[PDB]
Amino acid sequence: SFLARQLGVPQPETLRRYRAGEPPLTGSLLIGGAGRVVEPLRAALEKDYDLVGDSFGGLVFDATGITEPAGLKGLHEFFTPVLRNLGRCGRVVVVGGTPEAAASTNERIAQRALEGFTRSLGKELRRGATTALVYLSPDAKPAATGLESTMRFLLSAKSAYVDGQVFSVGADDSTPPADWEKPLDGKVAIVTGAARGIGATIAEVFARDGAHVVAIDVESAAENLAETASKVGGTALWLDVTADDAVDKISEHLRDHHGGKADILVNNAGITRDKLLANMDDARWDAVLAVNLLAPLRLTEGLVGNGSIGEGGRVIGLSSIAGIAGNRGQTNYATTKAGMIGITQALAPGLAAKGITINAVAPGFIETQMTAAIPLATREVGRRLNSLLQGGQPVDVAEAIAYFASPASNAVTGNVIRVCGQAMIGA
Amino acid sequence: SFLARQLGPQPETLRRYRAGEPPLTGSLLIGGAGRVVEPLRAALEKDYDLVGDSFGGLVFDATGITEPAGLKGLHEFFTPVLRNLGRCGRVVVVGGTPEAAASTNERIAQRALEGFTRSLGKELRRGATTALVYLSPDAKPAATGLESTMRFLLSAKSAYVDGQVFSVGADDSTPPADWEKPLDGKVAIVTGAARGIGATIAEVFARDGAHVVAIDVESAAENLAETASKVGGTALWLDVTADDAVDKISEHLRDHHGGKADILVNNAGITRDKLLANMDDARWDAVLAVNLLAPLRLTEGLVGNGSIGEGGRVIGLSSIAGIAGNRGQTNYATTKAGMIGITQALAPGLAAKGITINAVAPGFIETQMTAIPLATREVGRRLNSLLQGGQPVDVAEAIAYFASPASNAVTGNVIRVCGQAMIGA
Ligand SMILES: NC(=O)c1ccc[n+]([C@@H]2O[C@H](COP(=O)([O-])OP(=O)(O)OC[C@H]3O[C@@H](n4cnc5c(N)ncnc54)[C@H](O)[C@@H]3O)[C@@H](O)[C@H]2O)c1
Ligand SMILES: NC(=O)c1ccc[n+]([C@@H]2O[C@H](COP(=O)([O-])OP(=O)(O)OC[C@H]3O[C@@H](n4cnc5c(N)ncnc54)[C@H](O)[C@@H]3O)[C@@H](O)[C@H]2O)c1
Repeated sequence: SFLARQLGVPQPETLRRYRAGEPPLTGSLLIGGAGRVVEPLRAALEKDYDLVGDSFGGLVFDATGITEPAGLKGLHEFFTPVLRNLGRCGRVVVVGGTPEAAASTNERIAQRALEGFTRSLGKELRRGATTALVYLSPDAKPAATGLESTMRFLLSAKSAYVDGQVFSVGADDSTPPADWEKPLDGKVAIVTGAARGIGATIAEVFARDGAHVVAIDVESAAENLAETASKVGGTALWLDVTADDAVDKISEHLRDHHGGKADILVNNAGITRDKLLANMDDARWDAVLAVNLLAPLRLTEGLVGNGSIGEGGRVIGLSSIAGIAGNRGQTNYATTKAGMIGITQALAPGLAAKGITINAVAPGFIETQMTAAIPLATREVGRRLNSLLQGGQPVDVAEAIAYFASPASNAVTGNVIRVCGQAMIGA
Repeated sequence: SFLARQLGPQPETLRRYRAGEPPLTGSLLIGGAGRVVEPLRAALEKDYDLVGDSFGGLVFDATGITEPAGLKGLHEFFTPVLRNLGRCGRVVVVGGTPEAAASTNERIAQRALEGFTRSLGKELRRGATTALVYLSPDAKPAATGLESTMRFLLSAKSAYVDGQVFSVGADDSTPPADWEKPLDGKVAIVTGAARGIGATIAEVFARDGAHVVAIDVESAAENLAETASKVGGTALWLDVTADDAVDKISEHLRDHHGGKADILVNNAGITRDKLLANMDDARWDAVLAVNLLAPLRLTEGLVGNGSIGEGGRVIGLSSIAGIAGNRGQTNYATTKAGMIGITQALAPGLAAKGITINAVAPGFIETQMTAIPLATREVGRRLNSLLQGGQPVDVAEAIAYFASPASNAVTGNVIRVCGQAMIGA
């Protein structure tokens, strides 16, 4: 952090990321509040976590009990005497009931208001700690199995760069994977743009979690793609995702390798022909659309509609912060990455009725060749302009994607999660 | 200072409203394809120079784009003409409500537009601004309910609203007698109006025809009197958090305005910043009570006893902090997300009743609160596309737009007045 003097900014925390064998949080877990979540959750986490009843690993507050704005006082009552004790890379999650679904307008106002609390708290925490808000459907049964994959993602090292975000967990029940630490056991994952970078690390994490990976890139990058296939022990596929025949060239690979079925599609491939719109030609427009928006919609509609992905399937699309907040010289790119959010939102109901979920991850600043291609000052500021005072890592994005891919994450669809470390920029 | 230099800023002096001056710096060019271009050309022919010099405004009808391949339309219209956009020009893309699209393709493409407008917002020079307006595909072809939004955007009134998303329903609209005296004959209750923003909300309302009930607390007596005097309104002392609050306002409306008021403004707000780990009951409770409990109490109360009925308008004051959070403001932002909460929650019910409810989230606004040290003041001032802080008028204008009798199809809305501040969710 070489400009910490210039921008009056703290040294960053070394963010704790996932290691097999290590406990999920580094302290004890406090589950307070009142409502229909405190007891179930206390119950679901007894064994894997360290429930009070030193230093707090986690702080979960149950806001579902708060049915009017006057109840909000509780956030205060619970949080104030404990923040003093939140350990390194601690985890604070408020859980509320879906505001549009609330039993009163009064209730709805209190639950909506929660975001202001969580995102503000995100900005006060220290030494690597992060906040999250999670809404749960009031039609969720009292055990709330559908909430588990989400709580377990946040209440761990994996959500290391997920900060100040809002998760929406629907009403369906869920079944734990056989092994929370091998959640994608015997799953078939297609990962486009897997030669290098984020796509590659998706593959790695997927494979670490138990999945068989189909690593797609173009022939130009086969070598790095061979290197990825090897390392996850998956299979390569040389393919332009924009080609008429692409959907067919994937189903056939599935037919020769995987009984013709897949469980997970990750639309990760992308390109960035940047330029100001005043100076934008047709070719720099079209390419970006083709790769970035036209293809993922087609691979999604294609593979589902040809039966390659069916019940229990998962589709995670790679959005971007530019897609939400906009970015100078990226009217093409930000249109595609906004469209990506379109696909997630537009397709979710139809796919829901097919037992398929779809979500998007919007990465923030991530160390990659591409951030490495930005002028160093502009680059360094960018790297530092977030609650967590540093740039993300490709693992941090893959994690978010692997939380979505989870078989227990079935109650979570239509979600867009930023992996930005609570970057200051946004809509 | 080095980083200043290294990074590359030339703030345009922003053009604001002035009785008499054209609403644009040049001709309006309305293009694209779909259900909005023809009606808009006809609605706007009188007061605007349509392109049958340089571009005062550009409006692109995107409602005709039904698939992502069609997005390229945006590029074919804007690329060629952008170079000719003037000082404080306006760019507006009109689309169909994505959730209400006739296909998922359409939904994708239409949702995608915000990427475009927010980004373009960030490219425009000379203090020009971009906006996205979504129109219910259920609006009649006439598109009467859109006009008030098009006039507010396509004017200097909207000088500090940039990069925003406006969402317009299906309902038909009647235009005011006089677009320049929009609130003529209206009675507005503006709370927190002794100083700054509220005080300015009272002026703008006067300028537009309203009889203003300027409200404040006892301590503020002196500055209230000045407001009420300046705007030809009448003054009311009360603390909005009093149990008799609704009753006292109601007593006033009988004595002075036939029991009726048309618009309620929950402007009254206060801070009390403290890190949450040093937050006490008083600092929590005071803010909650003034900023969230009160505004609701007033609205529900004032609709519920009939003081504000059919044609009514409640505009509430959010804040970017309630959108993006902010250090030392768990209490404050809880309440201003609360305000959005009030807005989104009371909207269906208030619609069924003939009342629209909307919110405004100011950015950084030159005011007496903003007593913030130079270090911080300087960067919040400059961290938006317009490269400067905003004036109270810029906010009150936005509020006046909502408040128009012609803004009936506009409800549910939260609009930031931030000159597209970088900070958000
Ligand atoms: N900071 C970041 O690097 C960052 C931040 C936000 C979002 N993203 C997004 O995340 C995704 C991965 O990030 P990245 O920077 O590694 O992207 P990238 O530009 O490096 O592209 C990823 C891979 O996809 C491949 N690809 C391009 N066109 C293809 C096509 N026609 N068919 C098959 N493969 C194709 C490329 O060869 C490349 O190896 C991208 O969609 C990007 O837009 C990245
Ligand atoms: N000033 C900004 O840059 C900005 C930014 C974000 C949000 N806002 C919001 O806009 C509003 C206006 O604030 P401002 O910046 O002009 O500062 P301000 O405090 O001067 O204006 C608030 C007014 O409300 C009055 N007030 C306070 N409590 C009251 C009560 N109990 N009953 C009646 N009146 C009461 C005060 O007397 C004052 O006149 C606030 O709600 C604020 O949260 C302003």
